[PDB]
Amino acid sequence: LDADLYGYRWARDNVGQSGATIYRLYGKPNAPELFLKHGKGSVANDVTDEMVRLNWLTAFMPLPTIKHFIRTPDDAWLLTTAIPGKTAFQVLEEYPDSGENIVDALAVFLRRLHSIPVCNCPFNSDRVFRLAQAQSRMNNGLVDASDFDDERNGWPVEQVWKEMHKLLPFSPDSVVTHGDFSLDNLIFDEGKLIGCIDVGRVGIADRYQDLAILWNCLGEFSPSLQKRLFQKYGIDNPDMNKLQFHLMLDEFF
Ligand SMILES: NC[C@H]1O[C@H](O[C@H]2[C@H](O)[C@@H](O[C@H]3O[C@H](CO)[C@@H](O)[C@H](N)[C@H]3O)[C@H](N)C[C@@H]2N)[C@H](O)[C@@H](O)[C@@H]1O
Ligand SMILES: O=C1c2ccccc2-c2n[nH]c3cccc1c23
Repeated sequence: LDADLYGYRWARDNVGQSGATIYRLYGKPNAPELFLKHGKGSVANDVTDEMVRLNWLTAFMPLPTIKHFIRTPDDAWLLTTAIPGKTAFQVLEEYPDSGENIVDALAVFLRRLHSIPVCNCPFNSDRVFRLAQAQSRMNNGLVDASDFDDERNGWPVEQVWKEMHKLLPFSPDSVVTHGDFSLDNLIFDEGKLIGCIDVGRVGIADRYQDLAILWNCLGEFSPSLQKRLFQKYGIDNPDMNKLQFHLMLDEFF
């Protein structure tokens, strides 16, 4: 029973997400901050997808703990503990001189996730799977041509779709990925990167799935920081074709 919510103050958080209602639970005497995600209709499946991934990935990485999860035919409710601290973005903005330490911490953390042996992963998040989702979102008109990257702004959804297809085929690579390795999804506390959130897309895919999203986020701070991500991670010459493909695929989500 969800009655383990008494004494909490409620707030509704718009973190620019897709679908799910996120409630922040705070102000309870000597009780931790909690988050409650609610998905209605098809969004119940997205909240269900996150719950399994949190449940599985917690044996390997630092993530929010599942306190309670409820599923009924149209609704999914996900109650978790919060990861204390600030997003990597908020940290980067407040302390520009910590850029290099943050990027290094992000690359080390991403290497840890990518190092989890694939033989442990029950989720498929590969290009073929994601291209199908991208296609259903384009054909349902759910893709927002407003939130596109600068090099693609003003482009109709179908231009991105056709141009992205010219970058294929590409070399086979498979590691355990986050799916949305952005500056808003990595949590910092007292200089250290303490965990990640928004694990709904976790599964086996190409490492550029995570590398491309973070690299792009770093583009709004410095090209030297974007360069250091690949240098700390350990890639000599970043695959720009793979980088562009993953950046274009993220436009449909
Ligand atoms: N639609 C919902 C999704 O919205 C964001 O993802 C979007 C990015 O924001 C866009 O990129 C822009 O914002 C980045 C900072 O995040 C900037 O670095 C970049 N220069 C900008 O062009 C990108 N083109 C599309 C991508 N789907 C959230 O991260 C994600 O959780 C959420 O699911
Ligand atoms: O949305 C969440 C969130 C959602 C579910 C679980 C934990 C978190 C979480 N932990 N720390 C932060 C900082 C900003 C946003 C969020 C967090």
